[PDB]
Amino acid sequence: PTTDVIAKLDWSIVNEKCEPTIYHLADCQNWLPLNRWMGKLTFPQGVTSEVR
Amino acid sequence: LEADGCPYLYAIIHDSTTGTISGDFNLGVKLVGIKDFCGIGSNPGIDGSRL
Amino acid sequence: MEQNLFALSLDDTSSVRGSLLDTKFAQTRVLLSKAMAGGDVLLDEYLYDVVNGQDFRATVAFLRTHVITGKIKVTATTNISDNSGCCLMLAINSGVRGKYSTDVYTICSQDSMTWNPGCKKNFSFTFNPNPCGDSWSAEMISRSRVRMTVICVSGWTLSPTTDVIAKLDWSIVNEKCEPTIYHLADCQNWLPLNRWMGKLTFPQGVTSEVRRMPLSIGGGAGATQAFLANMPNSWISMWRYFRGELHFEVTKMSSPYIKATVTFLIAFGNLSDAFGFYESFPHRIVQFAEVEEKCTLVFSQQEFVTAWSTQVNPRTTLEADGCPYLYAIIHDSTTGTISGDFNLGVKLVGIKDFCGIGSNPGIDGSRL
Amino acid sequence: MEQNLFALSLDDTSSVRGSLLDTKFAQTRVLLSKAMAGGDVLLDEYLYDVVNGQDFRATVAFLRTHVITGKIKVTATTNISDNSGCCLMLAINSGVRGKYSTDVYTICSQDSMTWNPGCKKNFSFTFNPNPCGDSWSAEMISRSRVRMTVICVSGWTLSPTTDVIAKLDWSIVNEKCEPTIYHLADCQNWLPLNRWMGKLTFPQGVTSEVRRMPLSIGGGAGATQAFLANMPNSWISMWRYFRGELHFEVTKMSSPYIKATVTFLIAFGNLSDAFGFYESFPHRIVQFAEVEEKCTLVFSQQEFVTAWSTQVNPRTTLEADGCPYLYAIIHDSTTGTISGDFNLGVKLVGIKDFCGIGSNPGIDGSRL
Repeated sequence: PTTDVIAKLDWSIVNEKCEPTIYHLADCQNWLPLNRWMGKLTFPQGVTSEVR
Repeated sequence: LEADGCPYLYAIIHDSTTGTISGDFNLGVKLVGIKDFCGIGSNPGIDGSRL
Repeated sequence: MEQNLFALSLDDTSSVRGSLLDTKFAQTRVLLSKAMAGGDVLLDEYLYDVVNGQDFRATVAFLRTHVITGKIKVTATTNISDNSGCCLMLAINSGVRGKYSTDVYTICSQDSMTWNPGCKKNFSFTFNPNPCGDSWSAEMISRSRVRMTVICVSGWTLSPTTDVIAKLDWSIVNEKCEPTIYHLADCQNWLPLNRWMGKLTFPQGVTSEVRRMPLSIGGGAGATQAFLANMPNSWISMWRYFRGELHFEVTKMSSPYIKATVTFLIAFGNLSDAFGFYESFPHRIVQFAEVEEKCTLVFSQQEFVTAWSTQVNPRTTLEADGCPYLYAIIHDSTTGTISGDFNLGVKLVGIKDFCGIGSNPGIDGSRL
Repeated sequence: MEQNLFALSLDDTSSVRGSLLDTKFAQTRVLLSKAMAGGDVLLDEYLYDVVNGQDFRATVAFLRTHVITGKIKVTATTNISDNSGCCLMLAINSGVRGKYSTDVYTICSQDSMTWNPGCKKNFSFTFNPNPCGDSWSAEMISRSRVRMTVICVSGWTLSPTTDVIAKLDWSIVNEKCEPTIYHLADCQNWLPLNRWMGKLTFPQGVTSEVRRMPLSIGGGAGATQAFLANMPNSWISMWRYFRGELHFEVTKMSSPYIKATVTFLIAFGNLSDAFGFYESFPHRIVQFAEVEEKCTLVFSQQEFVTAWSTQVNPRTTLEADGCPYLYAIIHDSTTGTISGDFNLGVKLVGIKDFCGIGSNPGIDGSRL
């Protein structure tokens, strides 16, 4: 951009139930959340076979 | 990569990266979660990261 | 254990069928130069040479299946920033003869997609490579010399940073191959044409820009001391006079940034430029959004009193020419933040409720 | 026209399926020498290297389909005049270790077809290359090193004029892949083995030919100062004593021209050759027709009083060996117009109503 920018965050309290996310050692689980960053993929501008 | 029998997730450019302005086509992949997860065995561990 | 080998299902003459993955048979890589011009062959090869050096799921099924009742879908996944745009046209023609013309006019007839990468992310279209039957094969199109041609009808309005690629994905869908056969009935319900009425350039500025395209379409389009010919345009010139509901398909070829509003109307040649009352005539306004690229003008039977001639003598001036024209007039002005002309492509798709009168001896020439 | 490309059917994870034409994925060309011997590797390659340099309908589908729920059918279209005959055995094993044995004994376990070209025009058989699951893939079997082996267990009884070829046609049928898993339950309903009881040569002539094969099967088969091992034969030797209905599968390996009638019976080692009253025992006669090549002896629970030991000490003589044998006795005489022995291959397919007693410490050796 031409100048510096600002991001305004607005912290509130909504009225949803706080549900816990607890990991445990059961071998079969229905949903194991991870939020694992598989990676940032850069592809340069051009014509070549880009594979990641 | 020649002798590694676990699966990868490929991300392949189907055509070409384009634009009127210069800059790379960045793209962020994030494994959110595993559904119907099934974990087998008991890892002694390895010590390192990439494959 | 043993079995009788004669009675196995090895003489399976099924067509190719399944999902779009299992019917894909080739991918093709077209290179669009950073600085490409209009009337510029990007790709031009035989449709069977597409499949050379390929290893997709239906590649071997495609080559070896004796009959295929399905159409060929081709999809083109090319894109560019809204800032820019161009107009590509992929097009399939049943054959060739030496040293051929690759002007958009010549090609478009028969089976073609036209799209602007600037607006449309991808573009797909189905077609039948045997135009007079329900079926075809790989061996038919190799020996028949069916010819696929990609052409750039309008250059990049703003050039990209680097070269570009268009990936074509040739598949076989499961629609019935219906034939398109022209015949000499005087009254026909739908006479398709895909006649390139012409590319309309309007420069950026303030002036009264008016463009006439004559509806005496027959007898081809011009060249040097020469003229070009489609089949369907040569076919309509079989008759002397004709009429019908005309279905044009006007397309944007510039980028979304070059903006302009265009009135279309039927009217006669005598009307000058700097005649300021074009909206007295019945007309149709055409503004394009950023995303929209394609718009269909229809002109009913109430726009034409009588039939008009398919060909006219080349030396008739606009002053004494009693066939109708299709005017395309800039309603305001051609504008944009970036330099580049407002290109616009008109294509007579077909004539509905076609009525062909008489029997043309012929004229020999093109424009009026 | 445009379409949303994310929502197309390009993530089709279907198995390979269709007719036998559209599921064929490779053909293999085995050369059988004019003068080939018994115990002679004809082909021996990895099952994935079969598909290298191939271009059939399902070749690309086979390689790229992540999961395949169907079995692999292989059919072998080899033939020869009734005059001659041999015995080929194609066989699939889940892996290898350096400098391996290719004796028929070692191989047959797991998944195999055995046929005599002289009698059977062609021979087909299905199998699952992942023996402990419902599914597999091309990538599984390439990296797992699944190994296909064709072996000639008995040479040509009369040599052909020229060299021969066996064409194998590898397909994917649509049967469910059922797993074959061995486990340590003492009572089991069906314990498959595919244990090569041995090749029985009987020379042409008049003499009392008797061949004993011991049913103390465990602890492998012999070599030099060494012994060979299948898995299933090593598995049954986990137990000390065992019993059950034994299901043998006796096969002709010579030509139809060498004719002989064979009595099979259970009995103990003490019985000498030139003891002329073998048909006092309960027995089963086996004459083969020209076309028949395969016959299944079953020996019920009434043939055995108690269980018997899986292994016996190697130095026990026939005089003091209280486990049962399977005798194979020539009922008349081995005959034919052409010279050549009457070969005959016995293969313990499996034990029904298997009952395994105790816990074998082990013995170390093979034959009894």
